[PDB]
Amino acid sequence: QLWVPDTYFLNDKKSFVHGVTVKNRMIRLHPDGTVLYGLRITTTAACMMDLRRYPLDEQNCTLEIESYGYTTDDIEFYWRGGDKAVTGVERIELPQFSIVEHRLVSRNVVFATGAYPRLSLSFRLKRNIGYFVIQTYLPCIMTVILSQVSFWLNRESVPARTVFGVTTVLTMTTLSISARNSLP
Amino acid sequence: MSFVKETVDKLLKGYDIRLRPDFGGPPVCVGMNIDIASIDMVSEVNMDYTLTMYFQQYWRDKRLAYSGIPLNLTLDNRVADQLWVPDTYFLNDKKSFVHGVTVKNRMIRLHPDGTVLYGLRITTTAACMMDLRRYPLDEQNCTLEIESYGYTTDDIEFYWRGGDKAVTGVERIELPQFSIVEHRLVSRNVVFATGAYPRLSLSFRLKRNIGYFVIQTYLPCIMTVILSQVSFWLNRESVPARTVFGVTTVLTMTTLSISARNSLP
Amino acid sequence: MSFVKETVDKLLKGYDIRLRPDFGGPPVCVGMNIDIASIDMVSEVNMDYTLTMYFQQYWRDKRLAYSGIPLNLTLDNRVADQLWVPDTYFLNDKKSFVHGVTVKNRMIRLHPDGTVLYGLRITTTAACMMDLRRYPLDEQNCTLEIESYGYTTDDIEFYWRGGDKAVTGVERIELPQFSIVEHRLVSRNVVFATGAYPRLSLSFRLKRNIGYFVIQTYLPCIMTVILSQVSFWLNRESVPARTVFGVTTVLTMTTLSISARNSLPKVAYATAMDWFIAVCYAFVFSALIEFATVNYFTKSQPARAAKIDKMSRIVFPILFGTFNLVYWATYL
Amino acid sequence: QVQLQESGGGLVQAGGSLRLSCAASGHTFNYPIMGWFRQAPGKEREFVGAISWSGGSTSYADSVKDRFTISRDNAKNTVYLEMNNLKPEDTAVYYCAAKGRYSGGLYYPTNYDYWGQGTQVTVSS
Amino acid sequence: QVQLQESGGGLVQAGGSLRLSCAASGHTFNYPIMGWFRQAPGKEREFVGAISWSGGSTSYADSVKDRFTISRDNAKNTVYLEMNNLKPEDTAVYYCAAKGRYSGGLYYPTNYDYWGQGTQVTVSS
Amino acid sequence: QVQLQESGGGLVQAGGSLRLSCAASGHTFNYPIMGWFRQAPGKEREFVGAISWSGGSTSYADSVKDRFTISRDNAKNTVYLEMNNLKPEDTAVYYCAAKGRYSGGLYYPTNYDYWGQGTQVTVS
Amino acid sequence: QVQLQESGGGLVQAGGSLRLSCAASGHTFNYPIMGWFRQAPGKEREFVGAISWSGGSTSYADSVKDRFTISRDNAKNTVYLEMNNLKPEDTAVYYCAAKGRYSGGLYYPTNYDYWGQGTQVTVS
Ligand SMILES: *[C@@H]1O[C@H](CO)[C@@H](O[C@@H]2O[C@H](CO)[C@@H](O[C@@H]3O[C@H](CO[C@H]4O[C@H](CO)[C@@H](O)[C@H](O[C@H]5O[C@H](CO)[C@@H](O)[C@H](O)[C@@H]5O[C@H]5O[C@H](CO)[C@@H](O)[C@H](O)[C@@H]5O)[C@@H]4O)[C@@H](O)[C@H](O[C@H]4O[C@H](CO)[C@@H](O)[C@H](O)[C@@H]4O)[C@@H]3O)[C@H](O)[C@H]2NC(C)=O)[C@H](O)[C@H]1NC(C)=O
Ligand SMILES: *[C@@H]1O[C@H](CO)[C@@H](O[C@@H]2O[C@H](CO)[C@@H](O[C@@H]3O[C@H](CO[C@H]4O[C@H](CO)[C@@H](O)[C@H](O[C@H]5O[C@H](CO)[C@@H](O)[C@H](O)[C@@H]5O[C@H]5O[C@H](CO)[C@@H](O)[C@H](O)[C@@H]5O)[C@@H]4O)[C@@H](O)[C@H](O[C@H]4O[C@H](CO)[C@@H](O)[C@H](O)[C@@H]4O)[C@@H]3O)[C@H](O)[C@H]2NC(C)=O)[C@H](O)[C@H]1NC(C)=O
Ligand SMILES: *[C@@H]1O[C@H](CO)[C@@H](O[C@@H]2O[C@H](CO)[C@@H](O[C@@H]3O[C@H](CO[C@H]4O[C@H](CO)[C@@H](O)[C@H](O[C@H]5O[C@H](CO)[C@@H](O)[C@H](O)[C@@H]5O[C@H]5O[C@H](CO)[C@@H](O)[C@H](O)[C@@H]5O)[C@@H]4O)[C@@H](O)[C@H](O[C@H]4O[C@H](CO)[C@@H](O)[C@H](O)[C@@H]4O)[C@@H]3O)[C@H](O)[C@H]2NC(C)=O)[C@H](O)[C@H]1NC(C)=O
Ligand SMILES: *[C@@H]1O[C@H](CO)[C@@H](O[C@@H]2O[C@H](CO)[C@@H](O[C@@H]3O[C@H](CO[C@H]4O[C@H](CO)[C@@H](O)[C@H](O[C@H]5O[C@H](CO)[C@@H](O)[C@H](O)[C@@H]5O[C@H]5O[C@H](CO)[C@@H](O)[C@H](O)[C@@H]5O)[C@@H]4O)[C@@H](O)[C@H](O[C@H]4O[C@H](CO)[C@@H](O)[C@H](O)[C@@H]4O)[C@@H]3O)[C@H](O)[C@H]2NC(C)=O)[C@H](O)[C@H]1NC(C)=O
Ligand SMILES: CC(=O)[C@H]1CC[C@H]2[C@@H]3CC[C@@H]4C[C@H](O)CC[C@]4(C)[C@H]3CC[C@]12C
Ligand SMILES: *[C@@H]1O[C@H](CO)[C@@H](O)[C@H](O)[C@H]1NC(C)=O
Ligand SMILES: *[C@@H]1O[C@H](CO)[C@@H](O)[C@H](O)[C@H]1NC(C)=O
Repeated sequence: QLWVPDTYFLNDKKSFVHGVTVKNRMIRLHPDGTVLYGLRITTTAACMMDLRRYPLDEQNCTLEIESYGYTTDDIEFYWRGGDKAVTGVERIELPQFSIVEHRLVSRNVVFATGAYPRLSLSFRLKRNIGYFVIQTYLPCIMTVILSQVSFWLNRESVPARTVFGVTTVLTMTTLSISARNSLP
Repeated sequence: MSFVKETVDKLLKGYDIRLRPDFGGPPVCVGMNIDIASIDMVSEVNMDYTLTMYFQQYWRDKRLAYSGIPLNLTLDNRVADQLWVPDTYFLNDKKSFVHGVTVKNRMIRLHPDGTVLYGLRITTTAACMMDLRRYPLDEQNCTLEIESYGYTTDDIEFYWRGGDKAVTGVERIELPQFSIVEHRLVSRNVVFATGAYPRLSLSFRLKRNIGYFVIQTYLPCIMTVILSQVSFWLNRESVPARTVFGVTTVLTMTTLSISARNSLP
Repeated sequence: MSFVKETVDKLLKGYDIRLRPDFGGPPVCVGMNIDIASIDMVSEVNMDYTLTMYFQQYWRDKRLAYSGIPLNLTLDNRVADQLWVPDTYFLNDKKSFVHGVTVKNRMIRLHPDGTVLYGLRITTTAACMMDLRRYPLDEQNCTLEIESYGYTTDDIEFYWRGGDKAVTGVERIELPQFSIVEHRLVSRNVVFATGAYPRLSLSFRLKRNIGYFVIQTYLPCIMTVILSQVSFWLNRESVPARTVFGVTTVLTMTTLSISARNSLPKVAYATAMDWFIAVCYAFVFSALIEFATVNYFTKSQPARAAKIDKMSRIVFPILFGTFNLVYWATYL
Repeated sequence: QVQLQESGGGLVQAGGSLRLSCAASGHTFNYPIMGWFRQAPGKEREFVGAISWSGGSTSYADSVKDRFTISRDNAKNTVYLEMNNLKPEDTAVYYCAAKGRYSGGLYYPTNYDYWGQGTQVTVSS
Repeated sequence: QVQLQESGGGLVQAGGSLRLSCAASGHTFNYPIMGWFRQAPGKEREFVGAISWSGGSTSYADSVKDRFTISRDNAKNTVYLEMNNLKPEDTAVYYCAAKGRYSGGLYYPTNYDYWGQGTQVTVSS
Repeated sequence: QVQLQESGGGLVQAGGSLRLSCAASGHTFNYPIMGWFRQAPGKEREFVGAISWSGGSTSYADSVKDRFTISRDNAKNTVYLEMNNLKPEDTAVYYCAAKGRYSGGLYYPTNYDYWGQGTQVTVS
Repeated sequence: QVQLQESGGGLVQAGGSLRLSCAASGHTFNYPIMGWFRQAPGKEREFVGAISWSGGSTSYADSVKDRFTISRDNAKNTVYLEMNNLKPEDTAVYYCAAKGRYSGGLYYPTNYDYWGQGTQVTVS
């Protein structure tokens, strides 16, 4: 029964506002007429990835905040507290990544329907290599070393040295395939 | 029945759901009481667990006091929508819901005192960060953090109704891979930028059983090592035979290390 | 129609959905009646089963009595929202819903008596803890526990309307892997801290068919054992040949024990299948150790080595055969 | 379509036993449930019992309950009806019927799409 | 069904110790939770404690708390009750009970489906 | 439980540098976030900065910003605080604290469950 | 950041052809869309056309449509602008711009974060 800004997340795929036990939204009013409108939200947002340097890569995932209908003539956005407007980057715990830095930005973007306000939250995710040295690099490195054992057998052991050759060649393709299966 | 209906209408007449009990005055003591039905799942890959429980809340709203009647009034679940209820949420939940079949699973029991008993049947999947360093001889500490969303300690206070006896059903939990060694209840006040809020923490300690892994990892590994050592009991002239033993055992060891790592985060 | 509309309005006028029938007085007898449509799924991994049913409830609300009309009134489903209905839920459900297409699948039929018939079409996925010790020659007991959420025995009572004939459709159930050997209805009162509540328990006993597993586990295992025993019929001098038979059969046995264990939950006990595969592992590893030994004595004790082969060709299949006869009999 | 044919009906003395058979052919899979009905000369068609496609689950009438057993053998596309401790009340023409997968209640004859020319069972006291 | 049998009850002197055993047979899986109740001659049935199917989680009465321990060994289908620093207040017939998976609260005797003929424990001061 | 022990505090001259260390033992995983607080003789407890379990993300007070850096080495269960271009305003007892995974805001001392007996830093 | 540099601008006679190039360096992935703008001496900035990161999809202004083609070669981090059947109306300083992934409409110059010092094209 109040007016709230029509704020949405430009690059979200699926988001919701938590409902248990009650809808997770807070209103705090002040005699001034100032409103504090809190929401607990989970978004899954798009993060296009440059996997060229994978798995020694890092990515820039963002959350673009904008108003849907109201232009800059009707709404303006600002990060309340500037650089201190976002908290909890320190709480983030990911098995495969770590947040090296974050950035807040304020812009006005221009569509055909008019100019709208935008705020961009950004993270930089540095990938840890631990998972891949175990599941890709060591298997590859040891499959190479295994192939080189055939050099220490006399040339007359034809069948033995073909086993070393064939098996190591086939187990290398299956690594290149299985490693490529966990990616886009 | 008509008299009771009239009294209920009088209680509702002028009741503002927007205002808590003692709106300007002292905080509302809310008593929490949990009966665990089951833990349905524990995902190491998503680092969460799925819990099912009866979540009961007790508070006093003087606006719901009735002198005439001598018994406690159980009303239809739909009364919740026209009463004030605490804005209690689960801090570390990923996805939760309140069961709806056949009717929304919520109970209201009133007392002439003005005391309210608000029961909900909830299933939460809550985050449980896991320290897999000692896996699979590890154990984990999964929690359910209960807090109010908007109301600070100036407006709401929490307490485990019955202290250590406030949670039931830990004994009912049946997990294929784990077992609940102990549980703990805690009461705290946490400080955010928006103010200080009340929190209650339910905790479990999950000890992993090794049975699954001795069958699917350890025996294969142990027997693949023993298999490699058979080549020692062949004369050195059997070059091709002893390379088969070497190569196959080496390759089947990498595929175990990969396939074992595939069921984890 | 206008007269009927007026009577319905009069019935609604002053009706409080918050109050049950005989609010202060005796409890409301509610009759349950189930017609099972199907069991769509049974997950051993999640230890649940998905059921689809017509859930009918019968009670008497005197506030819905009408004298003038001589016939039972079927009203549109939307009347439920303006009547009192029992707060009946399924204790052991994980996720349930009431079908919505084309309209919400709920039926109200009224009688001049004041008796209400409230039908719902529901699909539940309910928990079914499984004892996989005797798997896949096991059987399970899956239940559907029906109880009232808020109202105690002082306010609600349950009974199976028609006793043993209260549930229908067990005969309709068609599962690829199971078959319903029997079912049972029970009525109890359970005691919580908040009071004593009424409960009704529907039970099934699911006997698993072995067809799927003889094709995907037992024959592969049995034939991988027989394959290992071919190496006994090669001269001991064919060292590389007999190591291929040994290694391949040993490795294809671990991958069966792993792949068979992948379709089950991560239970900490050993299944009747796990023992069968374990024993098969013994016969295949022994077939290799035998060859390894025979090769180790092929010059030391060539007489003995040749005798071991000739005995193994008969001991192994006989023992494996008699083991099967004992195994199947123990679990049948 | 489906074709049902019965056999095993004859004269039996009271307290005796008898086994009726019903062999099915054609689209037996589209009509999984099988039912047994009996028709006395004077009375109306009575439900005896019915059996599932899996053969596990059954259902019997109260009168017939505990004295009759219905079994299945999908290997031979045949359902059997063993009637033990027979009474003169059981005297009737016993019919064999097949019901569609979604045909409603077992008790009602209307729902069954295919029937077989019944076999006579007579019980002398 | 389930059958429960107890043992280990006898005469003990105050401050002493004693171990009660309860061996179970039959469908032990359908009744996973086990409970201990005691009945003094004059008093009503008292809840002592209870244990889970996994054996990890337990629950004890306040009076009995810190002086008794309940343990499980599913290998032998047996639950144990070790009672240390015994008081004359503990004198009673100790019963062993099994509860259904969905039977409601542990504290209430009504919910338990199967019991065992109790064993006497007497504590002389 | 967790036990925190500090070291590296001492006398330093203005514009100087110093490295404080904080070694942790016990259930370090249940209290992932680490914080630094300082207590001057007259003033109230001040927030210095804090670091994540991964060690990547940090947060510093404005006064201390650009002159101090917090680092982690989970190999040794130790967090470090390097203080460069030290001022006499920095003189205080520097404390090391550990925060629960779900404990609310970093700035507030109440939330931290475990602390270590602080080390003195004096700047002349 | 991104750095854009152009080349290929010069004097051409009417009806002639010319190929402009724009070489990019730095975080080219964070600014996938590339645009071409031209600035006549008197007139305001005009949109010429733009191209996608994949290089498949393009968009051109009506005036420039059917006489110009924009192409990409991510192998060399370069976008090309081939201008055929040139008119004296086309005379201007041609600029090369890069736009953020979520920067709104192509037509508007405001949205583009990085530009390159333009190259002159004159048509007699
Ligand atoms: C997929 O699988 C499903 C089932 O698994 C198949 O469904 C079946 O499809 C067939 C057609 O292919 C359906 O049959 C036809 O049924 C209609 C229904 O008619 C009703 O209304 C009329 C008019 O009021 C009544 O006369 C009918 O009552 C008679 O039939 C019902 C049984 O259908 C019976 O219970 C009654 O006692 C009465 O008996 C008559 O039928 C029996 C059957 O044994 C016979 O012995 C007796 O002498 C009577 O004739 C009924 O209430 C009907 O109109 C159709 O009639 C047409 O065909 C017949 C010949 O077959 C002609 O004689 C007639 O003139 C018509 O041309 C059919 O009987 C069947 O119901 C249906 N079953 C279900 C359960 O849905 C699908 O076809 C399959 N699809 C594919 C692609 O494989
Ligand atoms: C799947 O697995 C579940 C379990 O996990 C099985 O469920 C069980 O199913 C059986 C039936 O097969 C149920 O038993 C029957 O229960 C009814 C209802 O009992 C309640 O209501 C009646 C009133 O209607 C009360 O009288 C009962 O109170 C007695 O029993 C309770 C405990 O049940 C006890 O605490 C009370 O003191 C009281 O005592 C008497 O019983 C005890 C034994 O329990 C006895 O020692 C004493 O001397 C007294 O007689 C109770 O509140 C009950 O009416 C039935 O009785 C009838 O059968 C028995 C024989 O079995 C006859 O002796 C008796 O005279 C009656 O004819 C049954 O006991 C059981 O409750 C149920 N359990 C749960 C938790 O749901 C499924 O069957 C399994 N399904 C499959 C397919 O395997
Ligand atoms: C899973 O993992 C989680 C963490 O990830 C564990 O959670 C922790 O669980 C423990 C219990 O096992 C909790 O400890 C208890 O906390 C309560 C509440 O504390 C608050 O309220 C009280 C008011 O009653 C305040 O006094 C407290 O403030 C004091 O303590 C805080 C720290 O808790 C401290 O920072 C303050 O300065 C203040 O000081 C006192 O404590 C310090 C030591 O910290 C001491 O040096 C000083 O002299 C003061 O005594 C706070 O706001 C508290 O009441 C309990 O106290 C009782 O038990 C302790 C023993 O543990 C006794 O010493 C004491 O006398 C009391 O009898 C406990 O401290 C902890 O808060 C909680 N943390 C979080 C973030 O969840 C789970 O336990 C784990 N579960 C499993 C199964 O593994
Ligand atoms: C992840 O990836 C995303 C994108 O994929 C990155 O996002 C970018 O982040 C940078 C900062 O890191 C942003 O730049 C800063 O932009 C802000 C906001 O700019 C707008 O508002 C201000 C006022 O608040 C206006 O002054 C701006 O107007 C200028 O810029 C526009 C657009 O370029 C232009 O049309 C105007 O003519 C005007 O031009 C000026 O800048 C250009 C830049 O090349 C320059 O050539 C020209 O001479 C003018 O100076 C605009 O409307 C702005 O306030 C910031 O300025 C401050 O820093 C700069 C230096 O960087 C100082 O020069 C200046 O004095 C200020 O101190 C920045 O320019 C960028 O917009 C943003 N882009 C998008 C699409 O989001 C993330 O950073 C990445 N994150 C991680 C962690 O990897
Ligand atoms: C003495 C003999 O006939 C040798 C030939 C093969 C050998 C076995 C090979 C596999 C195992 C290797 C391990 O190093 C020791 C035990 C095992 C089981 C060996 C024991 C001794 C054996 C049986
Ligand atoms: C109503 O609830 C109270 C708890 O506050 C309880 O003491 C009382 O006995 C209950 N009344 C009835 C009618 O049982
Ligand atoms: C109304 O339903 C009852 C059964 O509930 C039935 O016996 C009765 O005949 C019905 N009324 C009419 C008029 O058919």
